Amino acid sequence: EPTSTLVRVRKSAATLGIAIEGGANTRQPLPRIVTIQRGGSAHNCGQLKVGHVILEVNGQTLRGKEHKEAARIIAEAFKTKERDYIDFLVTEFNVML
Amino acid sequence: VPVSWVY
Repeated sequence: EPTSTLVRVRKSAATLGIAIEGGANTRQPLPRIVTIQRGGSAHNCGQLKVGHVILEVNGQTLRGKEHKEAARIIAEAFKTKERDYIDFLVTEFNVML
Repeated sequence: VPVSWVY
């Protein structure tokens, strides 16, 4: 029941470039975007915002993933040769799936 | 709350 948006980030630059806070076992239990690297893929996408909470990466829930593991999954999603994009399911609010 | 960059 959260209000969510599926944002596709194409790999238009050599970096993804998002700073994320939080993760499991913290008071921000899913990663929240706190800033965006100018000139990176997330910036070029335009649809990712500071304050966006990442519910899923390519359909995979981040619930229960501690910060370092969530960061690892997102890094792998950006590096993969499977596809030239990442789909982030995001929400502006504090309701989780 | 931890914070880090994913480049």
